[PDB]
Amino acid sequence: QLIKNGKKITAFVPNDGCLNFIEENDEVLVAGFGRKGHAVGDIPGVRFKVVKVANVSLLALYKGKKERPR
Amino acid sequence: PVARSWVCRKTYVTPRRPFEKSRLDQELKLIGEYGLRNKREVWRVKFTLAKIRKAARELLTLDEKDPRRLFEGNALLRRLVRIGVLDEGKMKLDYILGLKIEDFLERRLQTQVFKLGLAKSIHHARVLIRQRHIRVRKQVVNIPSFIVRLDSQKHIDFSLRSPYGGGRPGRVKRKNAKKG
Amino acid sequence: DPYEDFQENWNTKHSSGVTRELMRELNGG
Amino acid sequence: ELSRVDQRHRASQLRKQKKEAVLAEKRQLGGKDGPPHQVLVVPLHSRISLPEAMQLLQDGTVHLNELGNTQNFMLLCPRLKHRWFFTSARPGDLHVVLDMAKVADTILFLLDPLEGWDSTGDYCLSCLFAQGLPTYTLAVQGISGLPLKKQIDTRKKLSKAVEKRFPHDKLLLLDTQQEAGMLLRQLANQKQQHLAFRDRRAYLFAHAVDFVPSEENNLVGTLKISGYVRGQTLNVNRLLHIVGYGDFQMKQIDAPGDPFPLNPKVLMKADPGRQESLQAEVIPDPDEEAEAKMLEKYKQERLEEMFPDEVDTPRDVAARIRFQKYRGLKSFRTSPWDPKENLPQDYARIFQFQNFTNTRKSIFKEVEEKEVEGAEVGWYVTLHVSEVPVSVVECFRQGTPLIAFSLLPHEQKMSVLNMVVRRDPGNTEPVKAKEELIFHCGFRRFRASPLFSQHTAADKHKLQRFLTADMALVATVYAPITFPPASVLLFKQKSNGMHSLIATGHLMSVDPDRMVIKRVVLSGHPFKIFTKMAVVRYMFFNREDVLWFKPVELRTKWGRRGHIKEPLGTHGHMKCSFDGKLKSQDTVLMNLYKRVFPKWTYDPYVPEPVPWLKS
RNA sequence: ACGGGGAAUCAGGGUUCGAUUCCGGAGAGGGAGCCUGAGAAACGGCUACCACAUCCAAGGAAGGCAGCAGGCGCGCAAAUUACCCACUCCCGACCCGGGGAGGUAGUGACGAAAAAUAACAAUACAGGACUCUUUCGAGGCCCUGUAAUUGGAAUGAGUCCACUUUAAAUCCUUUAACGAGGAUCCAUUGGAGGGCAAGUCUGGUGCCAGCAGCCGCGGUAAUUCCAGCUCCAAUAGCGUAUAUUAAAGUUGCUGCAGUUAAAAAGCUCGUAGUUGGAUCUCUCUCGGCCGAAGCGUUUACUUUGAAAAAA
Repeated sequence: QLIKNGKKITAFVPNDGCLNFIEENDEVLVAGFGRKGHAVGDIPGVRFKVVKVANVSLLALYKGKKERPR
Repeated sequence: PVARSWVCRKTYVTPRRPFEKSRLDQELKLIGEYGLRNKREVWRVKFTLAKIRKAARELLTLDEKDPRRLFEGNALLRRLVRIGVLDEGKMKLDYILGLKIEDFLERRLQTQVFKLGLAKSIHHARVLIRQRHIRVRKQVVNIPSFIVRLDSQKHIDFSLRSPYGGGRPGRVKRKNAKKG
Repeated sequence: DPYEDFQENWNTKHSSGVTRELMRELNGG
Repeated sequence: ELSRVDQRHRASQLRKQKKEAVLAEKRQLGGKDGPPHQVLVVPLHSRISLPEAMQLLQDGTVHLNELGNTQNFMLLCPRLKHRWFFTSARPGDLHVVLDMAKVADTILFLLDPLEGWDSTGDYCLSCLFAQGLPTYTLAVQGISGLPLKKQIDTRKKLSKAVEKRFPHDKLLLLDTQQEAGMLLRQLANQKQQHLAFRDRRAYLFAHAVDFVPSEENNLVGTLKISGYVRGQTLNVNRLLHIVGYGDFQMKQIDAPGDPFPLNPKVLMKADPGRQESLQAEVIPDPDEEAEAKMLEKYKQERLEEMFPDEVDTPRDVAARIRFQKYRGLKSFRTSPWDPKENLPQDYARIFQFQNFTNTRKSIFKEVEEKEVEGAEVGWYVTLHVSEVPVSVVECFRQGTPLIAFSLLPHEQKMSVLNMVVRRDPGNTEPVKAKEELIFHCGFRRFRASPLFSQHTAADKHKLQRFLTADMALVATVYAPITFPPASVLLFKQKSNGMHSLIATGHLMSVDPDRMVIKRVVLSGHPFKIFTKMAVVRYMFFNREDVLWFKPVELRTKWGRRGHIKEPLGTHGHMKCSFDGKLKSQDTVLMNLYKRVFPKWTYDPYVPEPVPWLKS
């Protein structure tokens, strides 16, 4: 649920084991998926993907460079 | 308001197609032949040639008795003779279009240190320039892509403070003399 | 043999790879 | 939107909407009326002695309220006209940190110039992040004590070695009080992180504890606890929980004069018997041998991460006797299950809800949307409690403070709490499904024996017999009811009473209706395969129990569904139809399921941990 | 949507951006009215009202950061409450005082320029090439390395006296002294099916987890997932998201299409618009023959001139 206008959004948590860095009510920077507001092939009606959770990067958590802050 | 100049300019263009064999091959042959570091040193000398071809290709539409073609076209050939890329008998404006990348890469200070015999390889010239062993007429030059002009080719030497020409030995020889 | 592996596997999942390998054999350097 | 002026107006309303809602909670803290600006200060690196820095920030007017060991004082500098309050603690000590950094408004970290933190400060840093961090600010002490060149590197050789804990923050150094004068302004104008737990309950901090016993032979009496009220309007007919010594009911509140006003005895409430709720948790009406355990716990754990529940089938006792109690589910998520078929006798000792969310929104509204006749916040109210033992008194003279906070209705009885944990990767030791662990569930402290479970949305939940390092698990235990949300910590004594932090997380819904299910997998082997039939050796041994477990569906390790068709051996063999053709590599196995209930090993007493060091 | 000078891209034509340091406009929370003065409807002036909001002893008093810093809020999104009038200039009675104009530092991978992370030599190879031997095999003749083989010679990065720089400092430039052998003083970011450079190698998983812009991959031999090795591309930089430009002759003036792929109005009349067939070969009143003054029906076109801010 977006901060700046209240709108709601389903975003895709990309790599494997990357839902396991997220809990509920967390603050998430979301990007586009790459097709400029259209869905990306396999996923139906999903136009966004998670970039950062809890002000740390997902590529930093997946590759183990950093720790999930609580 | 500030007293600063923001006038800058990029000195290279990247190709339109990134993964193209025999572009990759030809530039790797030009990297290995002339001791260059990365592709961007070929794309830089491709860019100054493309500026010289383009300005001559503009000057070839004006007629032979144009003012601008006679002035600015004689000043284009003068620089290309001066840096030693063209010769003197080929100063029509149509032997500009027969120039290549290798003519411009033979005039760097690196290949000239190799050509004069002050080095023994094209990678030995890069270090001998970069370690500050090479001077041009009085002045230590620290840059390998220093395009050597035609009059400054006869004065390239070994930098009177260096262990190679001057004589005071380096860091290593003096410590081994201390351990003697 | 790129000829046989192309003539067999031009229809399968490995078609693009065997066409790549066959052009590599034919063109050559 | 429509036409440039009803768009500029439409922005102005929503700008005014947001800009006024951010102000309705700013006056919760540190006004001129002044519930004092509590600032907890801890050093991370043990090179940093804490009396080095606190003397420098002492002087506006200093009021040294004396404590046991640490100097926990209050500050007034009226050139900016604010009332600060400074408490101080030590790294690694779980006792003196976690009890007053929970009611604090601000934490002030003191980092060393050289490194970021030692190993022991990283321990209490991990518990504070999971407890719920208030407003925090970095600080350093020895920057200008380095040479005039070697200080512009030392902030720069530090501030990237902090970001794997602290992603972005400036570092306010401490060398002077003119350096600290820029700290108290930065301390004053922050963004106030609102701890979501404390803004529904009325809490307090101990400034001076006084005691006189009713009788001396029974070693229990009545306390005169004094301190500011800092929560909501403190009702008199609510209960009172000291964070380390259980729950009880007080008998008298009274507001004396404020000993520390910003700019320089009446009894008002008494407890009746008609409104005061009764205190009962239940319904009244009805070395190398452990190393031998340790080496197998590096192995019996590892029989779970490669085999799900591969047990051995019983060769001696019959299969309708050893696995009598279980059952087979046709589909683990879409099966019917009566949630009250076999209630244990412990479930006749717990309390139920008609609808937990709708009774939460009615008890959430009354503290905020309804005004009660209790004492309002910001006051200085001392307090007479009824019956607390003498042991809480002299430990305050050692130096630890005692924190008491009010409770909501239905927060003193017993129910079945479900709580989400994630295993902290700082510990590497395995934990059984029914161990004894130290729980810190939202200002409480107790030992318990949980049931680890999986975190799904369906009604059934499969028991995980151990603790994994990546899946988020749910603990389930009998405990007193704490209304959500509540931050959870889990500890375990490794040796010498050192508490090893193993799991963090938050709270799910407290209810007994969560079905946690213990599985058992019966593995067999097919040894004569046919065209869509199979002869399965070793799964059973008798002939008769094959007709017992005939309706229980079968599965294989390669995804094939099947079922028992007939038996053919007088020994334990059977015929089983299948859907695909079985492979020679397969291992057909069936699943048996039953309900499971946790143990009642609740105790409100926790041993006080030692200073946590390394080994 | 502040406008221009301009900026990005670009064969030629074009398209899009231009809040932003120069010129011009406007405005100091929102409207309104004035005083003074050569000049203001002035806000680092005043008087009201509407909106916020500070002190108060409750009678009163004072406000306006879209100046420089700094704070909160907002948000994907942006630096120090630093030093100085020495420079460039401005104001004043003034060679003297003042200037958050401006300069100097700090933060700063916005972006642009140069550019290290090794060079060389002697051995040996079941390495290649050049002369001979039919061939075995004969050589400092030229090259190469999965030699963590040996060997000194060269050097910065750092550490650091001094000078120099500057208002005073820093930085760079110049020099002492120390400063390299796994020269551990280790280079990263994406990838290896095709588009598109580069492995149907090995282990794991088994339409799961996941990958994949697109096509597709994964159901027990996965060229594609998770990894190990190896290889590739750019390289102190490289991925991702979004805006935009080319690719797009997929907006078409150059330069598209309209039977069947999307598309010609049911037919005809008709005003505006747009477009329209041949044809036609410089002189009068004056000044010293050379200048005035007039033209001829009026224009479009083309060529020259002069005027077009600097950057």
